[PDB]
Amino acid sequence: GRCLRNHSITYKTPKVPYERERFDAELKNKKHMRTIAKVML
Amino acid sequence: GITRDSRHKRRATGGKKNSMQKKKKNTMGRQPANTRVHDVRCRYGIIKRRALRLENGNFSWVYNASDNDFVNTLVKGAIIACISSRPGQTGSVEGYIL
Amino acid sequence: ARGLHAARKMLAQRRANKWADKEWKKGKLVTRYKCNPLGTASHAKGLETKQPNSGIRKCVRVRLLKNGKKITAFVPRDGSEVLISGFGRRG
Amino acid sequence: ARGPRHHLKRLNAPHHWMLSKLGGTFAPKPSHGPHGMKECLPTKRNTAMMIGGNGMGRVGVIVKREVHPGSFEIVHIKTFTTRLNN
RNA sequence: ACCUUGUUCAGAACUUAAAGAGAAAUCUUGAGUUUAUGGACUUCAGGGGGAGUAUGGUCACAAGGCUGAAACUUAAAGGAAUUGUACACACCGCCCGUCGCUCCUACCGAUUGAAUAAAGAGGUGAAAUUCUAGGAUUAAAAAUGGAUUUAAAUCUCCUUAUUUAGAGGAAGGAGAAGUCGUAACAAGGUUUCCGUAGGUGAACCUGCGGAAGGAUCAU
RNA sequence: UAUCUGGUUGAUCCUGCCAGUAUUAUAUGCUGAUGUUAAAGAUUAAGCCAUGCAUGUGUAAGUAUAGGAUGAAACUGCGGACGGCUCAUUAUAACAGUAAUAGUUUCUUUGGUUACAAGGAUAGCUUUGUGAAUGAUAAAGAUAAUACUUGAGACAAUUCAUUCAAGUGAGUUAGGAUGCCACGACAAUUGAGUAACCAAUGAGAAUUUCUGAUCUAUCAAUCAGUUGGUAGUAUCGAGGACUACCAAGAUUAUAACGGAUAACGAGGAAUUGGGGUUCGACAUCGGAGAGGGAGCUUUACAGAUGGCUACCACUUCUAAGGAAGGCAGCAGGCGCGUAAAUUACCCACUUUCGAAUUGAAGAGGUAGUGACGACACAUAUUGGAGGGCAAGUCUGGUGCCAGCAGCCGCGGUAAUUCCAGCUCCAAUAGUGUAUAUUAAAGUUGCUGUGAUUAAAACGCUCGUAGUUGAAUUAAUUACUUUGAAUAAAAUAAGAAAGCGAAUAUUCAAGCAUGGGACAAUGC
RNA sequence: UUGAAAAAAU
RNA sequence: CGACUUUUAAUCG
Ligand SMILES: NC[C@@H]1O[C@H](O[C@H]2[C@@H](O)[C@H](O[C@@H]3[C@@H](O)[C@H](N)C[C@H](N)[C@H]3O[C@H]3O[C@H](CO)[C@@H](O)[C@H](O)[C@H]3N)O[C@@H]2CO)[C@H](N)[C@@H](O)[C@@H]1O
Repeated sequence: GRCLRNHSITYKTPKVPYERERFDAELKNKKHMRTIAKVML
Repeated sequence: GITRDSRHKRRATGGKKNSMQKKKKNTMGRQPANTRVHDVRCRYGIIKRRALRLENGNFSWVYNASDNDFVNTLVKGAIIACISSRPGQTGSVEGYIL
Repeated sequence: ARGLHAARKMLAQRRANKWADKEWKKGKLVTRYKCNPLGTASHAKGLETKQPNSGIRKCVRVRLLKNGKKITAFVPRDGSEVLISGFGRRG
Repeated sequence: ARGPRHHLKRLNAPHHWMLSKLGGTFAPKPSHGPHGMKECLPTKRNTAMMIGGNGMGRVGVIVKREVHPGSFEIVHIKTFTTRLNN
């Protein structure tokens, strides 16, 4: 390890870079519990 | 000098061990001062009475089982009576009449 | 083998068959330290086309500081110690 | 180590001392005495008291005491189980 | 007994399939019961070349067999189908091998080819210690001598990795239009291919024996 | 998000790979308004080091004419064996978990027990000096001790031989008794200090039990102190650890012995539908090292190297006779390389050491550089416009040339791909490029692949090891269920952050337990 | 009975 | 040098 202080990522870029059905829907900039529900169901 | 660790011996299969460190003081060995009385500062500060040579001896009521060559070194179990103390460690010869 | 106690063969079988892998083997045997001009490094400081395409590719020959081997290097753009870093395809 | 250790690290300190992980690089080393390093402090962890394992902080009365000559012996308390030393 | 019928096994096959499987050709006594994925076990394969080549090991009298890489090179190579077809610019097609010309890569290497860095046995051996002798000095105790122990450092043969090497070389690979032939794809004009042996500028040719992936499922 | 798309053909369906994609961490190209957090000479050279600091310490209670408390120096005491750095070693070695020490054990701390004072010398003090000088040393004259001794107020534990003998699963065991040896006190101390022993601290240190590691047969046989036995030695202590005698034994296809690593191991990290693959020098635990070996000193602990000694290899001062040193501590210089910051301040946090509440600490904190990264957040760049893949069938030149293109390919004078100009496309203070890890990859297959023709069933049979082995019955092991026990950090969990979660892990082993259907071992 | 060949890319 | 061809490659003077 390198540091005692924790850190996290607050987003994840999509797998497919260019898809029209996503460019329109998403359009300042373009910058969990479902599975938690899943595991108990 | 003399070490007593098993880092230089082989394995039960005959393998040669490979060095990963150097000699450490906790494996100290010492030159056997044959009792044909000094003191040695052992670990933890205790003292060992190293009897270099000695002739008198307490006993209670010609042959060495280990090495015939020793026949006049004084060691435990030697016949002279049979010595029962460790003269090289305790610093005196204590034996019993056969 | 499929039985419950035959974990020795399938472990052994897989180890043998991995060596057939061109990509996997290249990363384990000793050529990335003696045959790769770049070694394992990214960049390296140093000092006519195929049939259906005609023209001339301007290129350069470079002797590496560390290894000393001579390699052919392209020039990036139109009309274009040197740092060389591979191409699109790896190796 | 050439000799007995003197310093103590914050992380290596016992859990129940409740020391934070960012307060300071070191933690106070308990001196030798009547209580051990991990059994002292320089249910959140006859009728008896649990000082050891998972039952630490629990009070109650013993029902029976299985004994195994091999390794240890077990105490059952009104019910939870734990070794004698706890 | 031999022939004609039934019944139940073992064996070599064959016919049909609207079914099952497959990329299809086809398979059906499996190539079925496989994404609805697991009956038991052994062996082999991982794009095409370089290559069954180099090195090393081993077997044979030898030819050779068995085990067997890497460097480097390249976007395809290949399968089954839309009388045979490797053709689709469609035979005025495609394609093979030697040679000629540049460049690159590994291999060998008369030049006792070396050279360097790391591992065991034998010889020399510092120093410090254990013991011993000595006791200048003021029982203690320093120089010093001697014998053990532990042994650095060095020399001699031998065991792993990294490097320099020219006659002497010998292979492979890449680059539109360079030579000689017609080897292969149609019966490719001598059907083709495999093993082996011999000959030959080159594809290759011929002998012995197989195979159809044959141009014959057939008298 | 359990996901694919371009490319072999005139066209089709495959095998199969290349390419495309996302991500993690390294470098790097262009560009940059803030606030918070934060990596940072490891890879290449455990290569070489200029310079400065990193370990010293004083209370009423040791010694002080340098007697009021105070009081520098010096003697004496304690520590520098912790801390900090690095990962060169190392392949059952170290390490992790578990078990033992009825086979050892101090230091500190804590609890308990057991002669109205004697004797001398020594530094600082003063004096003489010496050589260039080291943390340089020589002479002489004094003076103290909680320095060094003797000495008494009166035992404690070691060795030996014999004997009586109660905890523990288990002891001729703790312990008592007999005779002997050894050692021998509770400072002849100071305004608190001390010796011997017992216990704890101690689950600790150290040895040791069981299980567990990457690739390799172009490593198949290996070992002679080797394997065991006796007796001694040596050790803090078990033991071939060693010596003498005796024996022929130990390991191996369930991979021994040997070889490679760009190998310190673990807690962990990256990525994952499940399963897995790769990394872990680097916060914390353990190990090892201080240029290379080796030999030692002091102590309670060192085979110490900011201690010594010798050799090898270097570095430095020199008045030329001599002299010291070990940055893989903090800064910093070179060399190396693609690849890594200040020759800053202070003990104020945390903690440690000290004769101690004060002193010291390049541990530690603060400040500096710092698009490594992460979180929030102004208003401008990066690449691209044929397809994959979102975006122009706009205008000028170039003419298979220059060039672009990760792949398909575009360019041979009318280019949707070149060089320009305009416009819009994705993201945005970020975005290109190269390399490598993972997913894609059901292209490594336990879940899960294929083997007629695409790569791939040994020419065939026998056969050892291995694996797999029909039905049937009213001691272990495997299996299975529960517990015990189980460092933190981290993971998940009760703006990134931070701080009491039952917080659950965390497997491989090991312990206890209910069960005996499917199994293996002999009876 | 003989019967060889067709420069590179669109 | 030109001629040739969609370009080239050669060829022909
Ligand atoms: N690939 C290695 C071997 O090459 C052999 O032969 C090689 C050459 O001898 C052969 O040469 C051909 C020639 O056949 C044909 N008749 C003429 C053609 N110009 C040559 O071509 C070759 O050489 C020229 C030289 O300028 C290069 O520019 C060209 O790129 C290259 N292919 O082309 C091959 C590639 O260099 C066998 N043809 C081949 O089967 C084998 O694989």
